[PDB]
Order: sequence, then C-alpha cells, then structure tokens
Amino acid sequence: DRVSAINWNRLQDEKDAEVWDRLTGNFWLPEKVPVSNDIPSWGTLTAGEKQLTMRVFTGLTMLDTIQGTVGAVSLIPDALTPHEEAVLTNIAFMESVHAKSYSQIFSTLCSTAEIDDAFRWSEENRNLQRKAEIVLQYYRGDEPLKRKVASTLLESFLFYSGFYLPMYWSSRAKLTNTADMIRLIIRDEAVHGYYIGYKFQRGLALVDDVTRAELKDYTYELLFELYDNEVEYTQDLYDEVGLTEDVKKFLRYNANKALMNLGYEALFPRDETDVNPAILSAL
Amino acid sequence: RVSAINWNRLQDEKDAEVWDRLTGNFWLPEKVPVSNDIPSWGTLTAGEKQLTMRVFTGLTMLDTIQGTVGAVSLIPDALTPHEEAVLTNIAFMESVHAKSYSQIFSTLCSTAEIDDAFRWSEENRNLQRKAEIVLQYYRGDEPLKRKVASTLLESFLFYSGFYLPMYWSSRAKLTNTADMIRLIIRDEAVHGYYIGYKFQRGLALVDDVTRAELKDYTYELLFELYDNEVEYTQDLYDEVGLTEDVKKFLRYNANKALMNLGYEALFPRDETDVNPAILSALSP
Amino acid sequence: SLVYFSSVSENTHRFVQKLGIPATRIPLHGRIEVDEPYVLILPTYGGGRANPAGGYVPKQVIAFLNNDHNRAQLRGVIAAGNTNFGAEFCYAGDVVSRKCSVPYLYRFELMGTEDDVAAVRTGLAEFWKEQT
Ligand SMILES: Cc1cc2nc3c(=O)[nH]c(=O)nc-3n(C[C@H](O)[C@H](O)[C@H](O)COP(=O)(O)O)c2cc1C
Ligand SMILES: [Mn+2]
Ligand SMILES: [Mn+2]
Ligand SMILES: [Mn+2]
Ligand SMILES: [Mn+2]
Ligand SMILES: [O-]
Ligand SMILES: [O-]
Repeated sequence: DRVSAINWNRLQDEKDAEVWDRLTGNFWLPEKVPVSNDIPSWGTLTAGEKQLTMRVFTGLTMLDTIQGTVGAVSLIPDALTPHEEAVLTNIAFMESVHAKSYSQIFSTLCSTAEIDDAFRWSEENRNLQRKAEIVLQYYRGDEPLKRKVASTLLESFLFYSGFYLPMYWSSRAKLTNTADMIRLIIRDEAVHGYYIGYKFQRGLALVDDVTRAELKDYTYELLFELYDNEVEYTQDLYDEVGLTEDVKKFLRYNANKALMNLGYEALFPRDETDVNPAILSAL
Repeated sequence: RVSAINWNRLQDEKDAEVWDRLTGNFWLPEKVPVSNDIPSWGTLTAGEKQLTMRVFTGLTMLDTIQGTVGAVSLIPDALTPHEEAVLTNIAFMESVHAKSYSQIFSTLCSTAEIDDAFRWSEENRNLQRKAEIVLQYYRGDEPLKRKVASTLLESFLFYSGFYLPMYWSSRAKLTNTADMIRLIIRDEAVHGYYIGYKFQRGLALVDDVTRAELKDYTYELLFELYDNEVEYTQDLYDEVGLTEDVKKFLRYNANKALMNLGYEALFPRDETDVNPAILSALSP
Repeated sequence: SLVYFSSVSENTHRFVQKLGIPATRIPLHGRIEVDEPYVLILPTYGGGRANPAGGYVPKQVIAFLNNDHNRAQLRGVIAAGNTNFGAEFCYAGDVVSRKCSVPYLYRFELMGTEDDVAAVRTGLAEFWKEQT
C-alpha cells in the first residue's frame, strides 16, 4: 500500500549502507575499459575460438539482461528495509551496464555478421534457454525465499560457466583488456551474490523449522537441476577446445561458493574443484 | 522468454541517446559539498527551516515512489529492450535522488528536525494523496495511463518543491544545496521527456477511440493533481507568502508536463510568468 | 588463543566455530583488550575506493589493533574473503601483515570448506609449537 519517504539517517541494517557504498563507489561504464588494444590478440584466434568466445559472451549477456530487467526488480517487494530496495535498483542498473559492456566488446572486435550469429545462437540453444526458464520461473512466481535462492545461484554460479573463458584468454596473454572489463563485472557479481544471499539468510530466520528444511532441500534440488543443465551447456561450448573438464571443476568450485552465500556448507570435494591454477591467477 | 540485449541493433536510437545522457550525468550526493551552507542555513527562521525540510521530505517521497515502484513498473511496457535498460538507470538514479536529501539533512539539520520532517510526510493528507494517485496507476493495468501519471510526476509534481531551493539560491542562501537540486532537476527533465516520448509512441499503436479516452484522462488527472498541489502549496508557502508565485511555477511546469505527453499547453503565458529570479536559478 | 572479527553476515564467525578452537570475538560495537597472545582472523572489506593502506580492514579491527596493549600481543593474521574480488582477494591480511611485523598465515573464502578448517587447525597448532 502506502510508501514512506526513505530516511537514510535511520538504517535498519548497516549492511544496506555498506553494500550501497561499495556498489555505487564501483560505478563504471564499458567506455572505461579500452578494448581497442585487444584487436591484435583477437585476430590470432581461430574462427572457432572466436565463435566460442562470442557465444559464451552472448550467454553472459542473457543472464545480465534477465537479472537487471526481471531479477533485481522482482526482489524489491521482498525487501526487509527501504534501503534494501534502493540497493536493488542499483543492482538492476549495473546489470544493464554489464549486458551493454558485451555489446561494446562486440562493436570493437567483431563484425556485424559474427554478432548476429552469436545472438541467433543464444535464441536457439536449449541449455541456455533452459537455465533462463528455470530462474525466470521463480523470479515471476511467488515464494520469496525460493526466488532469492534462484537469484543467488545465478549471481554466484550460472555466470562463472562463461567467466572461465575471459580468464582463460588472459592466462594466455590474449584479450587482456577485455578481461579487465569482465573482472569489473565479477567484482560486482560477488557483492550481488553476497547481499542477496545475506538477505535470504535473514528471511530464513523468520520462518519455522519445517520451512527451513523445505528450503534446504529446494536449494540442493535447484542447484543440481541447474548444474546438470550447465554441464550440458558447458560441454557443447568447450568440448571443441578441450576445456570442459576444467570448466566443470570451475563450476563445482563456484557452486560451493554459491551455497555458502545462502548460509549452506560447501558440497563438492577438493578433488572435484581443483581448477587449473592459471585460471585462478587471472582472478 | 527473454532474449539477450544487442546494443548494436537499436530499434530506436532515442534509447541509446537517453542512456548516454543519463549515464553520462551520473552523480552521487557526496559530490556536492553541502557543508558550506551551514552558515547560510543558520540564517533561516524556525519556520523557514521547517518549510525547507518538509518540502525536501515531500521530494524524498516522490523519489522513493518513482525509484522502487514507478520506474520498475514501466519495464513490462517497454517497446525496445534498450528502453528497459534505460528504465533501470532511472530507477537507480531516483534512489540516488532520494538519498541526496538525507545527505542535506545530515549536514544541515538535527535529528529531531529530521524526525519531525519525516513524521509530517506521513500525516500530510495532500502529500499522501498525490502518492496514492500515482501509485494507483503504477500498480494498475492500463499501461498508457501509467506513463501519463509518471510524466505528470516527473514534470509537474516535483517542481512544487523544486521552487524553494531555487528561491533560496536566488537570495544567495543554501547555494550548495541548490547545486545538488540542480543535479536532480537535470535528471528529471530527461526522464519526463523520455517517458512522455514513449507514451506518444505507444499512443500510435491504439485506435482513435482509445487515444481520445487518454486525452480525457490526461486532462482529468492533471486537474486532480493540480487542485491537490495547490492545497499542498498553500499549507506550505502561505507562511512565507510565496504561494502566488509557486502557483505560477505550477502552471509553468504543468504545461511542460503536458507537452512531454504530446498534448498542447493548457495555461496561457500570462498565467505562467513566474518570477524571473526563480527561472534564473534553474539555469547556469 | 584466537581473536577473530566478523560482520553481521558472520561468514567468518561460522568458520571460527567450525575450527573448534576457543577464541574471542572483536565486538561489532565497542573496544576490548586481550591478555594472552593471539592470531587474528578477519574478513576483507573494500569500499568503492578499491585499488590495493586504503582500508579493507573493518573499523572495529582498526580500533582493536590501534590499542597498543592489543597490538603488542598479535602474532599472526589469517584473512578471509572471496577470489571474485580480483587483486583485492583477502587483501585485508596483506594490510595487517604489512602494516605490522606479523606473518600472513592463511587465506580462505566465506565460511571456508572442510579443507580450510583442517588446514587452519594443523597449521595453527604447528605455529604455536614454533613460538618456543
Ligand atoms: C561490501 C563488501 C566488500 C567486500 N570486499 C572484499 C574484498 O575487497 N576482498 C575480498 O576478498 N572479499 C571482499 N568481500 C567479501 C567478504 O570478505 C566475504 O564475504 C567474507 O566472508 C565476509 O565475512 P563476514 O561474514 O564475517 O563479514 C566484500 C564483501 C562485502 C559485503
Ligand atoms: Mn552481471
Ligand atoms: Mn548481478
Ligand atoms: Mn528524482
Ligand atoms: Mn525522475
Ligand atoms: O556478465
Ligand atoms: O527530488
């Protein structure tokens, strides 16, 4: 019903101010990263290596388009404090900045026909469309706690299937400026996943033991459902270049991190998350 | 289903133009040094201080409404995927606007002054009424009426309060606070144009019968919001004797809101001749 | 002994709990003093400025370490954080380690995996056995 003017001089949760300060202090635009210097590096990639990168980037763009246009805004009614709502508007905006930065890279490095083929791929790829349907279903549904689990899994897990590639190129001294751009995105996602997962835990404290158990089951069920689908998405993309086994390690590595954002203990063992150290050095 | 946004093929370059302007004008309240106004602020009457804080709190409510509810409610009615991206920026910048007022309060005012100011916004029938009106259409179903209500908010409802900081600036008082408000007005101007622009494009997709119904709606909603704002204005400005001019400013901005929606101006020039000192404060 | 700090999210607090070693917490509000030597476990918090002083150390920790009596008995620092923060990854330990004479013992993310708890227990035990 009625809305009240936001008073930032009375915070119900100091974390809202902390997250707001970090996110707004990290404000950036794609024009800030000079991707033009990557033109030589880009030309050294195979047609397939170029295609792999453009598709991975288009997949990241969709997750950003979804999270900014639907995800963050759908979290606003489930806020615990009016400042949480303000933080969410920033997330929604920065997601649009993230999605635009990929069109910036495309404009500087790729041709129009290459870009059209990349976007056409995202429309027809069943695995990419499937993971979008899964989170969108919970975003647009009800059950506020389940929505936050799906959102946290998006910020801390779904993205990193594609974040691997720009780190891979950086480890090979290729597309280094683009990697700087993507690093700015990852820095924002970390805070987004931390904040939404933090609020999820705050909401968990307000429900009964039965509901709490139902949600732990839900998180594991949705994680494996999303993971089983992500491995398909990963295989089709990285099997050509032979990176699938390592991307899968990276997937399990961040899946554990996504779980901890939701207050849950890590799930995958060390022997399944030992991603190649060259990729972590790029992080 | 959702498709990844491709900024290299815009169905409307206006989306890219507005995005560039809005993001290029990014600002935060920490950028304006309001502390320099502490001497100026101390020169105001207890009533002048209370008047200024309430007007600011009223603006804070409009921003809280427009950022958390208004802008986001426009996203499903977007014509292009880039329009949606623009709307997220508006939603965020609105939160920045509402935050900047808490910044001014923190530097100039006391805690008891701030609580009393916010308590007023809760009990004031006219402020609550204009919020109820726009929220009704924001949360409703008719998307074209939602855009009309939003434009009237961006181009009309706000300027009832924008008058005061410009008044102080014209009297060499609270000049740094005025600089903050000017940064806010810079964003509002673009918002009203953009949303009104999209309203006009949406008008082209309906039949003449619907278009006629919406023109009737716009004048009827403008009449409701204006009559409510004059009550809001009198109760606030009657003490300092500024009501007659704020009403001039109201008709001045009401015309601007109408034209943003593609409609003809309503008040004649002899009814919108606001004191030039106030108009000079709005411009560099 | 162990001295740890954790914000309201308590990712670091829950890690120290899994450790099982008795430890004292740096309160979110107010100052405290310690008697026996200790190792410090704190998370890393950038604040929009980024670019790794510059902070990264919780203000409650800065106050606790600004205490001459408390700083003197500090022996080591273990920093928590998240690798998604680029060069800022656990930089709070870099700050505490560099701005003091203590060494940088360990880094872990969020609540830490089962491997982190086993790693800190054995490492901290052999560390205390060294001081002798
Ligand atoms: C606003 C904010 C800024 C952060 N900055 C960093 C950082 O610069 N480097 C890092 O490694 N982790 C950073 N983190 C991650 C936290 O260190 C991590 O989530 C940690 O587990 C927090 O522990 P706590 O729950 O005890 O506060 C940041 C987290 C937040 C919320
Ligand atoms: Mn993103
Ligand atoms: Mn995000
Ligand atoms: Mn505004
Ligand atoms: Mn506006
Ligand atoms: O992204
Ligand atoms: O405002």
